[PDB]
Amino acid sequence: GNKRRYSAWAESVTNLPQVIKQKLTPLYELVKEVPCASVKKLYLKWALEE
Amino acid sequence: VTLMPIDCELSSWSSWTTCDPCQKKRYRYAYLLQPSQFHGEPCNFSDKEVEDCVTNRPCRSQVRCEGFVCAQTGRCVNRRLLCNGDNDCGDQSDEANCRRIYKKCQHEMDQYWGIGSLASGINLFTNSFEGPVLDHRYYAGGCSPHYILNTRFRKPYNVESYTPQTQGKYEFILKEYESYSDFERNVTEKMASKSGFSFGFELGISSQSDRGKHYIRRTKRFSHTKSVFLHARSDLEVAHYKLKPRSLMLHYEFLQRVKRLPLEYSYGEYRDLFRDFGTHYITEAVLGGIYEYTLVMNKEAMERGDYTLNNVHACAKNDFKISLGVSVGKCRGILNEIKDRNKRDTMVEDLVVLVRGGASEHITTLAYQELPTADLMQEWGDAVQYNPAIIKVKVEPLYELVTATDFAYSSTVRQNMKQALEEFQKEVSSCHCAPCQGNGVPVLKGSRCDCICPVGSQGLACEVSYRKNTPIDGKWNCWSNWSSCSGRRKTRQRQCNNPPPQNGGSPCSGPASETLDC
Amino acid sequence: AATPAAVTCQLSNWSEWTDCFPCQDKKYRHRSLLQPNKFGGTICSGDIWDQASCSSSTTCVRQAQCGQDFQCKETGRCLKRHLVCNGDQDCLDGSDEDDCEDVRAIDEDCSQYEPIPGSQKAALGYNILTQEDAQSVYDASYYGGQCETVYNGEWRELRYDSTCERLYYGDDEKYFRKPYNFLKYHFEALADTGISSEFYDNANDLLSKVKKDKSDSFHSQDTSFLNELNKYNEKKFIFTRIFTKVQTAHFKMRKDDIMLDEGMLQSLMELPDQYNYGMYAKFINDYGTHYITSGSMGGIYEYILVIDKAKMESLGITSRDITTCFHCKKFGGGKTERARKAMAVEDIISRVRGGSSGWSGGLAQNRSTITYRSWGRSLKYNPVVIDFEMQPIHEVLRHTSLGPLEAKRQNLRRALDQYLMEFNACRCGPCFNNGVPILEGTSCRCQCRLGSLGAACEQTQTEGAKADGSWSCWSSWSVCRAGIQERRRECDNPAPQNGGASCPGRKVQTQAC
Ligand SMILES: *[C@@H]1O[C@H](CO)[C@@H](O[C@@H]2O[C@H](CO)[C@@H](O)[C@H](O)[C@H]2NC(C)=O)[C@H](O)[C@H]1NC(C)=O
Repeated sequence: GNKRRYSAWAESVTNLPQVIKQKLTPLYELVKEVPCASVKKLYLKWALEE
Repeated sequence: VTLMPIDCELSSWSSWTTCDPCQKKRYRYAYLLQPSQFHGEPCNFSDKEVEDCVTNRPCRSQVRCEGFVCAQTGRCVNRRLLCNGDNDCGDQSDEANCRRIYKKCQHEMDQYWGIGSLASGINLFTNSFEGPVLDHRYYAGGCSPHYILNTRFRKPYNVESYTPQTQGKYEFILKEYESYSDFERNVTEKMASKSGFSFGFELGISSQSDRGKHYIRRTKRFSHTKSVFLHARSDLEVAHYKLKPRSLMLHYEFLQRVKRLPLEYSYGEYRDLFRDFGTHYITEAVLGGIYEYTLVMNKEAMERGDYTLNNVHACAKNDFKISLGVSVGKCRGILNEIKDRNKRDTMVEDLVVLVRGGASEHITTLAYQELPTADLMQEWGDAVQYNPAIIKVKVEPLYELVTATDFAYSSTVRQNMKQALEEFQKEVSSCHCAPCQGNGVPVLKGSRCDCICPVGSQGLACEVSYRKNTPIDGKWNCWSNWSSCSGRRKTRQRQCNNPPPQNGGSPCSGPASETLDC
Repeated sequence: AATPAAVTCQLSNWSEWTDCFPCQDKKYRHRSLLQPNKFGGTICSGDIWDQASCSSSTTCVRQAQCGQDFQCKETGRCLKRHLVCNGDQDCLDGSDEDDCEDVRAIDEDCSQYEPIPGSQKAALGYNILTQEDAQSVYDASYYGGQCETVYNGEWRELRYDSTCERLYYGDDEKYFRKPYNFLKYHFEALADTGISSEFYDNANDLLSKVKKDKSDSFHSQDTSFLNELNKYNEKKFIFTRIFTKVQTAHFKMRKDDIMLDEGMLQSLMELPDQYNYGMYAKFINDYGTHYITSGSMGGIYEYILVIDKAKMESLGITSRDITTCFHCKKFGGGKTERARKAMAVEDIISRVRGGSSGWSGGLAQNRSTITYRSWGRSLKYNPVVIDFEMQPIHEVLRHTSLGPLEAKRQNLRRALDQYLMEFNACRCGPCFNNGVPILEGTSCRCQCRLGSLGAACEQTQTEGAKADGSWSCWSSWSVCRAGIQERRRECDNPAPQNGGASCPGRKVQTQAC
């Protein structure tokens, strides 16, 4: 590809970047602020296993 | 005659249903037994019939609205959504007579580009948008800052996210193949013979015989085959849309049409509902554009050339001299010559191009037969941001919108929709049609069936082509009825277009037979 | 075939005047078209339909067509009263917006968005016999107080602010107000192209030569025979088809509470509940046999090129020569003949339906990246109805706000059934050489493709070519002696001239008594 096109793309990425590297945390760690939150957090752990 | 127009057939009526206690009406309907095709007569647009009734019984009042009632629409809206500075009714009732309107969204805010398309239901069996089912202009407050580049948007209440997850996949495959083969011979025969006698004795006798023969044969054969395959495709993705899972605000029109559905099951009304709004709505979609180019070239040349020659000579002279003299010269010949030359040149080309999303300028220039300039592909992909197609869709059936929050007898309506939808999938299938010729695909189009004729085919049945023979792909006939319960089963004869004829193409899809629990 | 003869257009006598319609003060009567002028000949100056002023001697008792609904003075449009003083003139009278003291009666702040351009053609009726737009069926300008808008995905339009150097897209026309009758108007940019190209070229050559010579001499005798044949055959065939279909809209017309055009509304109320063929015929002739309820908005281009060349050349010669010598005598004789025939025929049709006279002409002349791009740009501004579905004009009645109308609807159905087999193009005579018969009003044409000339396309610059048959008109219905009736039609108008296609449909038709 052209030097111009690559350059311009690499510029535009600064404004529409995507996630390319991530470190994950399990989703059940967010089960919070709800009735039976502590129980739902375990059932979501088990459901992720399933 | 080759073609024979087949007129629409539709069943005798159902019974009249019992009078609907809410609608104070009764209903009757018919099934499309046979779509019209090949310029057949179309049936009257009266597969539904309706009657009024005496109110043999009352019914439940329309579901209580705890909120404010929008005068014209009757949209039940929350009292916090009055004097809001927004129209939440589709009507000014909410804002009508407000002593003070507290503008929340004071800034300049755009709607998400094409977001209102996604509020349209789709007919999944056609994959085609229908009437609006969801109101994506209802904001219910909101006014969180959402930006794309420098442009800030106001998200609909219904939409969970609309986010510019940009991506692009190009794919280019070019395959060129050549073969030539050449064959010649040259072959020659010549024969010459002489025999003569000359003697003295007085007496004298002489004889001479002359023989010449030539034979020549030549043969030439040539074959040249030249084949080009060129498939190019661009998949561009520009935004990810997801609908909220819960508490959707329906469009007025869909709301009302639902409100008018009969409580007793009668297929005709749910059929009309699907024909207005379709069967499913879009929960999650990937928005972007497609470009796809596919060229096929076959160049086949053959030459055959033959030469045959025969030559024959005979002369005989016999002379007897003793005065006395007698002589005879006797000579004869035949020549034979044959030349035979046969040449054929055949070129078959087809191209198909396909584009979705973007501006008409770019769409059409990409629809020309030449592969595009990178510049015009840039311009097209720029313009797809603003007018994208829907590449990926995840859909839920429309009955999942029918919710007690909105409708009396919600469960009953829901179940009716399930039943109706199941019948609708049968009645709208393309399987019903008579087969096209010419490898045509019958597309059922309401009460009549259209053959989409391929590239290089023409006419109502695709019967016109200059290609003598081309592979015909197999097409299923309609799946059988449900087998009576001892287990449940269906079968498909793969018959409606025979897969084998004319160098028959692909066999039909699997399964040929489908079985289930009752 | 020699030219057919002109016929004079011929009409039946006037039907009697209808009794003077109390609300209208009009008498009506119709003729029926007994013969169009066909292959030239005197057109009728008489019209098929006539109307005259007449005082009825009786009041318009029916004038109270509506009660609680607001009825406009000029016109029977009856509006749901929230529309009165709603800020939008919902009838041509404008009386619904007249004397409105309460300005806050306005329904909504919608008017900044103008109606969808090109939405009006979806309103117009359609005449399947002539493929011509009629008068409006739908009210293309009616919103019902609603403010449904449509996102115009092509809204981008470059603007350059000289004072700033900013190069930007003007926001104008980002949305359009959707008229009430449109259920949907899905902007959706699609294109599909299809090309095929097939070349078949074959050339064959033969030569065959015989010599047969005998000499026998002492008195001298000498006999020679020659037979030679040469025969050349060449056939060259090129066919290429280009179909590029561009789409920008899908629109669908509401099946419920269709707000008829005011003119249609009036014209409809004027129809008698009793059958009167002339009245309904006039109605159909005005509003068209058919009205439309599905649409795509597009540009289309189609290119077809067919070239056939064939050359055949033959030489034959024979000689036999004979000799008797010793005085000398010589003889000979035989047969020789020579012929060449060649022909080439080529034609192209290039047609564009789409958004600019200049560029659609250019692209009809010249296919290229330049004409495709500039025509595509032009399709931004003047897209065209590229496909549509339609229903018989009478089926709207079921779907109107008015109610049953079932007397009118059945009358209109009968009238249509007649009209489609009175003004039918089949009744114009045989157009030869794949000419298309057209019946406009009381008069016929044959539209001739360029190979043909003359009133019937009958004379052709070449002497004979494959041209297809077409149906005669249906005969009259039989008497139905049983509960069943018959009708008969023959593929003889014209017969297939040179073994073109026999016309495909039914030869025989049958009907419930
Ligand atoms: C058959 O004979 C012809 C005539 O000699 C051959 O073609 C010639 O080949 C020579 C040498 O390659 C060339 O110089 C001539 O110009 C050719 N003349 C023509 C008319 O082709 C041919 O190659 C021979 N074929 C075989 C199979 O022997």
